[PDB]
Order: sequence, then structure tokens, then C-alpha cells
Amino acid sequence: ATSGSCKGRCFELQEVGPPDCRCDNLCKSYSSCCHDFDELCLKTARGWECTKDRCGEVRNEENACHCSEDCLSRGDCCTNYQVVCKGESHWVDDDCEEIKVPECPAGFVRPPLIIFSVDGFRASYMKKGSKVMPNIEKLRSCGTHAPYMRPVYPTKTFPNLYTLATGLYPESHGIVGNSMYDPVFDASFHLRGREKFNHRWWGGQPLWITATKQGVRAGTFFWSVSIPHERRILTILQWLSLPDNERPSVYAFYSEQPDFSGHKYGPFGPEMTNPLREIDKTVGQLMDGLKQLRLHRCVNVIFVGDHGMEDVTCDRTEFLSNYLTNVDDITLVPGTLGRIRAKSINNSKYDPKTIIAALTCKKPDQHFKPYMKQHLPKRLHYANNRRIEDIHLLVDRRWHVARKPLDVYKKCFFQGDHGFDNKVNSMQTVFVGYGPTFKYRTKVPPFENIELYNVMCDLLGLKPAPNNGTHGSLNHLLRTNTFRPTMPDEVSRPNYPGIMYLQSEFDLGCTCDDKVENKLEELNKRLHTKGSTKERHLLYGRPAVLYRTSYDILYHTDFESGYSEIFLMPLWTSYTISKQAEVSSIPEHLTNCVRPDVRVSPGFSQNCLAYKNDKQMSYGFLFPPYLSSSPEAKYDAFLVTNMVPMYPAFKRVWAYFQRVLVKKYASERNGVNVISGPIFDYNYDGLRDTEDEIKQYVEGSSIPVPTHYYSIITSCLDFTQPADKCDGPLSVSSFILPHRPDNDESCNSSEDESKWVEELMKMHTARVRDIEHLTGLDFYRKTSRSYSEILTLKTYLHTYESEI
Ligand SMILES: *[C@@H]1O[C@H](CO)[C@@H](O[C@@H]2O[C@H](CO)[C@@H](O[C@@H]3O[C@H](CO[C@H]4O[C@H](CO)[C@@H](O)[C@H](O[C@H]5O[C@H](CO)[C@@H](O)[C@H](O)[C@@H]5O[C@H]5O[C@H](CO)[C@@H](O)[C@H](O)[C@@H]5O)[C@@H]4O)[C@@H](O)[C@H](O[C@H]4O[C@H](CO)[C@@H](O)[C@H](O)[C@@H]4O[C@H]4O[C@H](CO)[C@@H](O)[C@H](O)[C@@H]4O)[C@@H]3O)[C@H](O)[C@H]2NC(C)=O)[C@H](O)[C@H]1NC(C)=O
Ligand SMILES: Cc1cc(OCc2n[nH]c3ccccc23)c(C(C)C)cc1Cl
Ligand SMILES: [Ca+2]
Ligand SMILES: [Cl-]
Ligand SMILES: [K+]
Ligand code: NA
Ligand SMILES: [Zn+2]
Repeated sequence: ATSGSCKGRCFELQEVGPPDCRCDNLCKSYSSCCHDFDELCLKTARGWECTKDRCGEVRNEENACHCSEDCLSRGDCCTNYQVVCKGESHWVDDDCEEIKVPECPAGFVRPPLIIFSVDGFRASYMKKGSKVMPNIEKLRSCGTHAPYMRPVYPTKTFPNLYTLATGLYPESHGIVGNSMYDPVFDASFHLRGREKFNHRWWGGQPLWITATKQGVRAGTFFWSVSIPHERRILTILQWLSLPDNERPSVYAFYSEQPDFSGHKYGPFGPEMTNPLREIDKTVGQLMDGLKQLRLHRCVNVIFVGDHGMEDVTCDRTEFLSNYLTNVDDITLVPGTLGRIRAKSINNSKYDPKTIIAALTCKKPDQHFKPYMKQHLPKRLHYANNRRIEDIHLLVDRRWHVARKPLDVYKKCFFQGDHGFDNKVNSMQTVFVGYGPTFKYRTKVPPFENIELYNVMCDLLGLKPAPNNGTHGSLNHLLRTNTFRPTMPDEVSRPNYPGIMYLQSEFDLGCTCDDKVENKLEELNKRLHTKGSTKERHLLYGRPAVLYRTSYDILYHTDFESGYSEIFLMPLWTSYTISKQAEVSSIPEHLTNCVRPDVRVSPGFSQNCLAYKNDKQMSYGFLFPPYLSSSPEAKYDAFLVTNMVPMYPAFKRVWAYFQRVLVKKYASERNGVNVISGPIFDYNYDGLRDTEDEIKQYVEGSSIPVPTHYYSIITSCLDFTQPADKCDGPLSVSSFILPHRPDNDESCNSSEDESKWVEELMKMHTARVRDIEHLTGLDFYRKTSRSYSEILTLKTYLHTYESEI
């Protein structure tokens, strides 16, 4: 029962043992507050602002906040008190002055952190709404800011806030949507309802728990809906005046705006100016309140959004009923994404394959694309959770998907929505960091919100729980408190084999027209096989292998590789193509040439016979024959140790990349270095498969079939310098292409490769870091750049969007 009292307990920080009634922030959410909660803890009398007449008033405990002489000591002045009653200036009116050191009251052990979060705050509001947000604009221009921050997918509220709290992808923390079904719980999670409150949904370790476990106290992060914003601000300010042994060090504020209005009015509806005004005034209240408590040059403030907002209306809805016949046999999680599962598990007459086929390229202008979850772009990291349905629909920006038209009129309401692919410009959101530990007047490049958890932990002197950020990749945001990152140690050292086998030892079923045999160039041919050109084709040192395996370094005139004796193919193949380089064809007589490698045993080689016998699987080459430096060097490209298994449908993509695109990138970027290789992720967890996890081999062999192929393409950021002679910062783009036996993903694939290939590759853009997880390799080990800068480079994603 709720029979006790909140007198002296308002917004208490510890949760009281039930059923003793509660006075903490969550009580309202559980219907468990004491009977006098509203009266005592949610006072509203006289508003939130001191006025001239209230100054020096006789304290009255009924007031929402206070203008009496004792209010600073009691910690409960209205935020504008010192301005009205003491002739002080608003914080926004003060010039900004660099904060070189924390300027905190006696008893403060560390600068507090306040996370000020705003729902639906699209990145471009910073520029487009600048005239109406003077407090936010001062934070932004005086502190450290990014032009935008990339959310996680789906670009919904709980998945993104819980990613901020934990540093984890939604697939790992478990909050994979604003709505979800868990098939093991046989339970559904919604925005409505009490289900979302069960701790069984929320995995990982959020910042507040990380803090508590290491002796740093945390304010509440979840604010009950009914508590107004002025009262949240005042609660944080009151907690900040607690005695040293009770005062938290980490605080959060949350606003439902501008998202709430953005849904109704669209992202730039005229109605949107006022919510931006109101958020700014709330920021003003906090800064004035901090400055009153002499904390405005002590506290680190993060102003951060969860996602942006796109124009979306009822009439831009695709209906599954217009594609399927058995539309009543499915359940759809609708909207700016789609997730489909059977309406009943006691129905084995349910075929995902027929459903996908019925949804693929059916209408010329189709505004979604179906995927099995394991085939989604690896950059989304959206598969490894039982709450993610096998069938996913990626919806075009500005559109919705729904099951049947009745779901739209029997559920126009709205003009804005969010949830799309996280590379979409309209879904980008904001980051500003302001305070003694952040830099002064500094712009940093856009980065992903998965990285912030490590930085908040550094800000608080905490050791972060295991997470998906790359610790040190955001060191450049901070004045001090930088983590000191170090390269992981190489686990496996390579072998450097010489010529050990005679041709006749091999029985691989391979042939080649190669017997058309001079000490000027015979000394040189041995030179190249020993590593003379290795400084040209391996520019950043050899990748380190971070797991236990057996592998060989193989040198060639045009390329170097790391050849795995366990997977029977290279883990990486590295080569440099200069701006000047020539493309040539595979000579007629060498169309089907494959040559045994005299450095590598028959027993650790692939064989041509398995490919002949496997009617589905063909093969390609990692270093492409088309880019050989001479007719003589081209023979190296046909070594058995350069070959990888490729479906004919995939060879269309691969050959166009190698024959056309590598050269175009070299021309555009003043040379490129390329590192290519296979990826095996049969259990779709984003991590390198062990040999015993492989589910497909080339028929009747031990040759494993990659699920994906990658390339990392590096050049000089200053493109006046050639890739191979670059003195400064690097520039990288990468991809992870799915290795698929059809091109059903590309609706225009029946046309020439020049109309569809590059579009596919763009969709499958990747971070170097994503490739490192998938390979157990560590790249860029020998450069002249600092390790923190290299970590930033490894987290870079080339998105192919236009400028914000
Ligand atoms: C992003 O960062 C995160 C965090 O670093 C990375 O995720 C980690 O990956 C690790 C390797 O996969 C994984 O390690 C495993 O942990 C098992 C213990 O699991 C529990 O305890 C931990 C620690 O407290 C906890 O965090 C886990 O939380 C998960 O599960 C709960 C529900 O139970 C959820 O609330 C929560 O959201 C989270 O779910 C996510 O992860 C699980 C997998 O753990 C997925 O299934 C979910 O879908 C979801 O994504 C757990 O509460 C431990 O038992 C494992 O050890 C077995 O396997 C290893 C290696 O394969 C082997 O060496 C061991 O000997 C052992 O094998 C034996 O057990 C097998 C399984 O029962 C059995 O089949 C064998 O026969 C053997 O007998 C393993 O070490 C770690 O838990 C997660 N952590 C998180 C939070 O996700 C993530 O990889 C990064 N992503 C990228 C792309 O880099
Ligand atoms: C800064 C932050 C705020 C936050 O929640 C804010 C919140 N309060 N009330 C809400 C109602 C709907 C939606 C969100 C909220 C969370 C949750 C995951 C706990 C995490 C983080 Cl990092
Ligand atoms: Ca894997
Ligand atoms: Cl959702
Ligand atoms: K074949
Ligand atoms: Na196609
Ligand atoms: Zn919303």
C-alpha cells in the first residue's frame, strides 16, 4: 500500500523496499508513489521564474522554486534567481572563456557529467534553427562539436538511448526496436505498457550501473512522462547541492521534443520553431542554475540526440497485401522498417523463401527491399539476436511499409517519422561536449554513437564494460583524461617459405599455358619473390593475425599475401595501383590458367578438380590479373595461392570491381593501396568464424566458402601526394560484399555491370574496424600517424550521402 509519506524523501536516489511506498522518480511509472508525492514532490505554485516582487520574499514551502535569501544554501532557487534578484547576467550573455582546468567548489572530487538528451533532434537543426537556439549555439561554438553524429539502426528512440548508455549495438544490448517480440518470452515489448519495465529485456551494462559498481553515484536516467522539464532541471540542481558523500557524479536529462512535434508536423514544419525555442530555454535554465551554484566551469555537459526525423505521410505507404496472397499468414512489425515472421509456429507450411521471392523487384518503383537478416549490410550489425525476425524489409527514406490498408485507417495523423537505415542524412543527430575535459572551440569529424560510452567512462574515471566502441578513437575530443590505447599483440607469426616443391609433386588437376621460358631479369625474378617491391605493395606494414593459426607470407612483383594453410586461401592480399597504372586483359591462352605454387605443399593447396566438379561454384582471384605490371608478372596472378571460390553471379560484381573500379579509384585518388580478402561469418555474429563453424565447402574438398569478400582501399588524404608517397593523414574507403549465388538484391542486374555494381558496393560500405572483427586481423600497424588518429581512421565509414 502507498500509506507512508514523501516528506523529506522527494526524488530520493535509492529505491525503497516494497511494499513501502516510493518517492523516487520511477514511482509514478509503477503506480507505487506515496499518497503525498504530487503535493510535496511536484509543487507548481507560482511557476518557475523569480520576478522582481518575489526577491528577498519570506520563504514559502508551497512554491515550485524560491526567491528568498536562503535559497542558494537550501539549493532550491528558481534558475533565474541571481539574474532577477542580484543583477547577475544569463550564462548565454557571458562571453565564452576557455576552461583550462576544472573550477569546482571544495569537496568536488571530479567534474560531474550531465548528459542532456533530446529526442528527434536532427543534425541540420544546429544550422537551420541557429537563430532561435542561442544557449545551444553557445555550447556548440564554445565547446567541442561534430557536424553530426551517426545513430545505430534502427534509428528509433530506445535502441539509440540504450546504445548511448552501454556502447553496444542493439543486437547485443537486446533493444532491437521500439517494438519487439521475444519468441522465448512469448512476450512483446512496446512504447505503451508495463512490459518494457521488466529488466529481462535490457542486456549489457549501462553507464549508471558501471558507475555504481565502481563507487561513483548516479542520478536517475529514466524520467516519468508526467514530471515537467523545469522540475527535472530543478531536481538535478538540487541533487548537485547534496553533501559530498551523497551527491551523484553523473546526471541525465531527457526531452521528448522536438520528436513529439516532428511526428505531427514534419522535420521543418513551421510548428517546429517553438519546440526548438523551448528546448533552448531549458538548456538556459540548466546553465543559469549551474552558474548560480558556481558549477558552470566545473561540470562537463553533453548535448546529444538519439536520431533525426524524415518527411513521411500516410499516402507514401507500401502494402504487403499488394504483393502477397497469404497476407493473413504473416505478422509484420510495420513502419520505417519491416520485420516479418509467421502468424503461427504450429504451421510448418510457412516458407520464408517464397515470401522473399514474392517481395523481390515486383514493382518498378518499389519503396522497400526484402533481405534475410544474415544478408543485410554488415555495417548495420543487425542480425545476431533472437528478437530480430529472419525476414527484414529495408524501407526507402520518406516511405512506410504496412501489412494491409486497414492498418493505416483502422489503427492522416502524421507528417514525420524515423527508423530508416542509419547512413540516411535525415536520421543523423547531434553531439556537443562542453566543459573542462572537452576541448575549446573545436570541430571534430562525424562519429558513431557507439563510441560515447567509453568517453563518458573516461570523463568519470571509470573502467568501461566490454563494448563495441573502439577506445581511443574519440581521444581527439578531449583536452585531458585520454585513455592510452595500444596495439594488440600479434598472436601468430608468419612462415616465410622458399621454393620447396617440384611441379610434378602436385596433382591438382590444374593446367596453364606457361612453358614459354637471361640473367638481367632472372636475378630480378628471385628479387621480387624475396620481397624487393614489398615497400610498394605493403604500405602500412603487414596486418597482424590476432588468433592462433598457421600461415605463410608470399611475395610477388605486384602483390603480397598472407596465405592461410588452414583455410587454403589468403586471409589478406595487398597491392598498390598508381594513378599511371595500366589495365590489360587476360590473354586468350591464359583464360583457364591455374599454376601450382612451389612454395606451398600440395596438401595445403586448393585444387582445380573440386571446382570442375562443383556445378555451382566457380573461382576468382584476389590480386587481379588485369592489373599485372607486365605480361611476365601476370603469371603470378594465376597461382593456386591467389585463387578463391566465387559463385558465377558474384564474379560479375568482382570482375567489374577489379577491371573497372580499382583503376577509376586510382585515377581519382592519385593511386590506391588495396587489401582484399575473404570473410567467414556463417553464424552472423560479426566475428571471425573458427574452422569448425563453416557450413559450406567447395563440393568434395576442404576448401571453405566465404560468406563475404572485403576490400580496404587507402590513399593520401592530400591527393596531391601519390598513395605510395604520402607524408600525412590517410584516406580510406572499404566494403564487405556478400558472397551470394544470385544478384536478386540488385533489381537492375540484367543490365551491364556499369548500371548496378557500384550501387551495390555503396550499400555495403564498411568500417575497417568491421573488417577487423570479421577477420581477426589488425591493419595499419606501421605508419607515421599516431595510434589515436589510426583508430579514428579505422572507425571511419564512407557513406556516399550528400553534404548535410
Ligand atoms: C560488441 O561487444 C559485445 C560485448 O563485448 C560483444 O558481445 C560479446 O560477445 C562474446 C563472444 O560472443 C560473448 O561471450 C560469451 O558469453 C557467454 C556468457 O553470456 C552471459 O554473460 C555475459 C557476461 O556477463 C553477458 O553479457 C551475456 O549477455 C547476453 O545474454 C543476455 C541474455 O542471456 C542478454 O540480456 C544480453 O543482451 C546478451 O545477449 C547477446 O549476446 C548473446 C551471447 O552471449 C547472444 O546470444 C544474444 O543474441 C545477444 O546478442 C550473457 O548473460 C559465455 O557463456 C560464452 O562462452 C561460450 O562460448 C565461447 C566462444 O564461442 C567459448 O569459448 C566458451 O568456452 C563457451 O562455450 C560453451 O558454451 C556454449 C554456449 O552455451 C556451448 O555451445 C559450447 O558447447 C560450450 O560448452 C561466450 O564467452 C559476450 O557475452 C557478448 N556480450 C554481449 C553483452 O553481447 C559483441 O561480440 C561485439 N560485437 C562485435 C560485432 O564486435
Ligand atoms: C540519456 C538517456 C536517457 C534515457 O531515458 C530517458 C527517458 N526518460 N523518460 C523516457 C520516456 C521515453 C523514452 C526515453 C525516456 C535512457 C533510457 C535507456 C533509460 C538512457 C540514456 Cl543514456
Ligand atoms: Ca562468426
Ligand atoms: Cl521497431
Ligand atoms: K564449378
Ligand atoms: Na537482379
Ligand atoms: Zn519519434
